[PDB]
Order: sequence, then C-alpha cells, then structure tokens
Amino acid sequence: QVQLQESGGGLVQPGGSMKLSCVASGFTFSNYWMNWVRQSPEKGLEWVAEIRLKSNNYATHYAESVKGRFTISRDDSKSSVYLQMNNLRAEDTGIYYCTGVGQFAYWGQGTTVTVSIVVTQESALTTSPGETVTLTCRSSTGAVTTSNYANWVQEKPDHLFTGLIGGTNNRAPGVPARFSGSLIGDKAALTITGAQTEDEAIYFCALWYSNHWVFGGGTKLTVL
Amino acid sequence: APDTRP
Repeated sequence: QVQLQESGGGLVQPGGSMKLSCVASGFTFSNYWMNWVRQSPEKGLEWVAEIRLKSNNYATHYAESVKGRFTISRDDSKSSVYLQMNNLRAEDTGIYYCTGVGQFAYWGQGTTVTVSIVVTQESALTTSPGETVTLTCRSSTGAVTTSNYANWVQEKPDHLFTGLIGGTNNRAPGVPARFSGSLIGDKAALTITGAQTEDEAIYFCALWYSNHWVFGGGTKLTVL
Repeated sequence: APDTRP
C-alpha cells in the first residue's frame, strides 16, 4: 500500500478560495511528478495541473481552464502536494484527486469541492467471466503512438481510482496479469484476458500531448 | 516526455 491522503474540500461560494492537500506515503515522493485531476458529471475526468521535481525547479503546467486561478505546489520534506484554488466558479465543482507515478499508478481517495483535444472511448461494453475484452482509445489528432504514453485507469465504487497501465503497455506494480496494454490500429487499447466479476468498473485512458494530458470519456464495463 | 521514471 502506497497511500495518498487528501483533505480540504467542502461547500464553497462562487468567487471564493480554497486549498487542497495530499500527503503521500509508501513511495519516494520527491522522485516523481504529481498531478491534480478532477471528476465532475459535467464530464471529468479532467487533468488540472502538474508539478515536476526540486531538479526541474518545480516547474508547473495547468489546464487552460484553470490557469491564472489555480496554483499547484509541493513540500518534499512533508511528502505533500497542494492545490490553491482561487476565483472559484460553478464549473470547478467535482471530486479532486492527487495522482502520479508511471504516470497515474496511485490515486488519493478524493475530496469533494461543491461550488454553489478529443479522446474517444467506447461508451459501454458487456462481457462475462472468462471472456477476453478489449477497450480502445482514439485521438482526434490521428495515430496514437508511444509518444502519447497512454495510461489506463480503473474507477470502482465509489470514486476509487487505481492505475493499471502506463507508458502504453507497462503494468503498474501489483496490477493483475490479466490486464494488458497495446496499440492496435492507431488506437491505444486495454485488454482483459479472462474478465472477472470484480472487473466490472469504469475504465479511463489518458494521452499525453507534449506538455499536458487529455482523458477519454470512460468506458462502462459490465461483467454478466 | 511525461514522468517516465518507473
């Protein structure tokens, strides 16, 4: 168990400010970039921000939608990453996650913030135990290549994320061997070779474009 | 190009 423990969310007013925290344990925090990603029903997953190492002068990149408003930072002596959110708006509502490592193995439990270019996946697929099922992930910019570093992430009830695959086809530590990553027909793909009852879940791909991530809309997998 | 460290 690596653990990423978040805090700071709540019920906030438009125009307000708020600061999120995530504390890491079980891995060498200072050696890895960290990201914030958010989920809303106005379709997250949405990558928000990243922060690199003490060797890159802690360089940062932000999604266009939060730039000039959000600030990401880290304190390596406390193994913590933070997100200062200013000028909040209704669009910032959702569940906020710290996540990183090859490139999204580990996810925090999430903290809810209530305020009051195109990656495509299959909406849904249906399999049964023992079958081999393949999920795909296409980019509107043309053929996915290894230069897009495709990751696959799994969401289970409720809002529990686990990274499966990064760097196109590298399985994260302790991920079951039935899970596999590939490139097939100019798309990224995830294959489950012998689906199990417990793989019923929502699967998200993420693709890298030079200096940022775009997440697919997610595939609902039912296992009858 | 992203965080490629294993």
